[PDB]
Amino acid sequence: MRLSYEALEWRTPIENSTEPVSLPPPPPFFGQERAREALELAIRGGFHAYLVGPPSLGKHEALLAYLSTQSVETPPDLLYVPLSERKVAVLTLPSGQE
Amino acid sequence: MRLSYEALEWRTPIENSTEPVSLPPPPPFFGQERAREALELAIRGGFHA
Amino acid sequence: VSLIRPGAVHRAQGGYLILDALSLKREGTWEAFKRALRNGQVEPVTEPQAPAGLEVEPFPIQMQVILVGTPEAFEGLEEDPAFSELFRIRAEFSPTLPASPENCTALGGWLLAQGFQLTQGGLTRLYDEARRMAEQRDRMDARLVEIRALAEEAAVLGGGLLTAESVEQAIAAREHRSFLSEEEFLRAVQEGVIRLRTTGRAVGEVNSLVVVEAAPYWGRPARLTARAAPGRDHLISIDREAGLGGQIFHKAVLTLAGYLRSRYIEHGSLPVTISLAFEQNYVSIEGDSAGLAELVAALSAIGNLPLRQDLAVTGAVDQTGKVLAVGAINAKVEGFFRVCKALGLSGTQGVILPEANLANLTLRAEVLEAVRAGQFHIYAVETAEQALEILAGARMEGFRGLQEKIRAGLEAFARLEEGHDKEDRE
Amino acid sequence: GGQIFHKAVLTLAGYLRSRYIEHGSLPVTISLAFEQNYVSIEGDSAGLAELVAALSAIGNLPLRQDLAVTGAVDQTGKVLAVGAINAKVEGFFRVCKALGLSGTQGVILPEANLANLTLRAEVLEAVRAGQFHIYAVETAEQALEILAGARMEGFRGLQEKIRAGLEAFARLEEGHDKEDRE
Amino acid sequence: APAGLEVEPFPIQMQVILVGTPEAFEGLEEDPAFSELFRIRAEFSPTLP
Repeated sequence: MRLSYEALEWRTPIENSTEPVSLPPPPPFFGQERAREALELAIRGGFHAYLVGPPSLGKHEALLAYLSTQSVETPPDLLYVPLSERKVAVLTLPSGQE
Repeated sequence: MRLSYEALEWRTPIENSTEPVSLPPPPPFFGQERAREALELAIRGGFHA
Repeated sequence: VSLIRPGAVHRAQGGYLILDALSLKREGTWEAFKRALRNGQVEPVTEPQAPAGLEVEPFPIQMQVILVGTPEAFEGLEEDPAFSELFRIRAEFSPTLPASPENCTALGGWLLAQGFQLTQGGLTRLYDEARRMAEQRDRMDARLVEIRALAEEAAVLGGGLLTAESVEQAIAAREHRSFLSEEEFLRAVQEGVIRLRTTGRAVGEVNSLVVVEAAPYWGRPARLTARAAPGRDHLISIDREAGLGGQIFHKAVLTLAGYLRSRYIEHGSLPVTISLAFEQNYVSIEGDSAGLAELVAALSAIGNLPLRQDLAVTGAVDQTGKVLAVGAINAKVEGFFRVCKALGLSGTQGVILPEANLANLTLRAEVLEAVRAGQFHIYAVETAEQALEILAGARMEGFRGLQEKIRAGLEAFARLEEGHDKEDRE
Repeated sequence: GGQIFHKAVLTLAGYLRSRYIEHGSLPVTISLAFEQNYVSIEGDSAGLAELVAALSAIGNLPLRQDLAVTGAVDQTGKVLAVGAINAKVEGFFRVCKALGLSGTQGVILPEANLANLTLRAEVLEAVRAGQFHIYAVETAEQALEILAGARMEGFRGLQEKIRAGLEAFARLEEGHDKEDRE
Repeated sequence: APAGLEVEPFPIQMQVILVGTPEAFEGLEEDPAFSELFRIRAEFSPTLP
């Protein structure tokens, strides 16, 4: 069959071009609902996750932007304290006490 | 077909060979407009080329 | 104690440690990192040249590890049964996104968050180019780095704004910067070094659409010829045994031979040997997928059917006769359009392509404008018989049809075979 | 190389098998040799010289030795462009001038190479003086017509002579077949 | 040298322009990062009109 132009036209019709766009930033992993849901499950449950995908996806950028919005319980102060001149133990204090 | 001399002649016709030529220097990448435009883009935008 | 240095485990306590599996395998850390995760504790690395080291208590791990990488970067890790135990959650990224107004708006907001100044037409053009990069009408490319780079170039060419004209200029410049090989090819075609028949009819010759890989991309047409001779049922594909290849059974050759042997059953064996050649190398042959061009050329050679040289033929074929989808369909169609426009658009040129690739047809503006003007035609086919009907301009079935002509050619070859057979008897 | 299929050999065999169809198989075997090695052969491109020499051998056609033949060919008989066309034409001209130009020597080269013909001053001067000729051909049949000095179709044409030679070879093979039987 | 300097990394505000033959860049452009850093290709035609 001989395809007509309308059966071949794919470009989105341009309607206005005299003004800039005002669009709110998209949520992290926009159009990537599987990855977003998997990372949400891994954050809710505290599991270790791994991100897989083709390169040039900006996976690291989106991952950092998504993790920056997380609110974890205030982590305790972990530090190294010398119990002697040879033995060094790990000390856990309330946050802001070290 | 048997090619004639004119169908085979390719050399630019020499009209004079006595006086020296006075020609301004060509722009960088003359006859290389693709590379010149690519480098123009890489310089305007600061990309690595 | 004061010389202990904090690495990445210490800095990510009660948080998230984002690593790269490519780095986990490149520096060979994956063994020690697995040991640390499984044990739940880790001590700082100590160089062996120190018989005075501290007895440091192992540092507890309360972090969450989020490995990042490509699927091939994780194929090395998923083989270990322990990797599937520590990392239970797999956050997989789709190579594409649905092509919806919501996704276009999200892309526009993402680009605005990157500092770009967009226009509605410019955003539309960027979204269309993202769809084209995915080579799917209803899927835009998910690679935001590439779209960001294209937006950077468009902003540079438009000063600071992504208008429609600036994005079109950026796309055209990207095309131009890699167009040297194709410019040379088109110049050779116009001069006459490479002669492709873009007009008229030819018997046994077709304009296949190949994707050149001994050179860069931008697939181009190639004159593929088929020659039919009396003989065995052997199908010779000259380009697939340029060296040896009698030791190798080629899936394309087997597919074509199966189709020819099974579809034409009036003699016990295919009384014709068909030799298929790609003139003007730079043609990277498949070897594993039978092309529709090869099959239609073979049928033309057998039946002496003059195929139209106006139309290029692309797409794989199945041993049943079913035309299958091929990659880089846009590249092939646009390469043939470039060749036709260089030599002049007669208004009857076109491309025969599978209906499977109709969801991958994101042709450029020039090809679409030529199609609208009627200067370029796109034919979508399901079966090889449809492609042969379009090329030869006649119906397969019916009196004086293509099927009858091919059968007459086959019986003429069989008569030549028996004329040589009586030569072997008397 | 006897364990390897050559694209040039396959192309020549395809042309000869497909074009000449009056027996079930090509009743003649053609041995193609390069006398005087120092010749670097290309096993991936079928030369036009090989095809025209094979046609001459089959049809007993005396080709002109005045004209050198250069250029590739495909299985349909289409002459393709070749590299270093200027070098080849000038080398043949050098050989012809060394032995003396008789005014009839020449080179048969593809029309595809006309955009690459940048012959030196001496070759062009001989061409203008009529001492050296350049023949540009589209198909191998044109090259054979120029070499044998006769048209393919007509009164005792080249095609008829080649077909008669093929019939003679097939008759000899039928004699051998009945030798095998009787 | 066991004892050294903790030199702050020097920031890069330059534009890199690699130069070479097409076969020289074959070994480098397999990497997805090369196509991400060097995005502009200033290819030189071997001939001019």
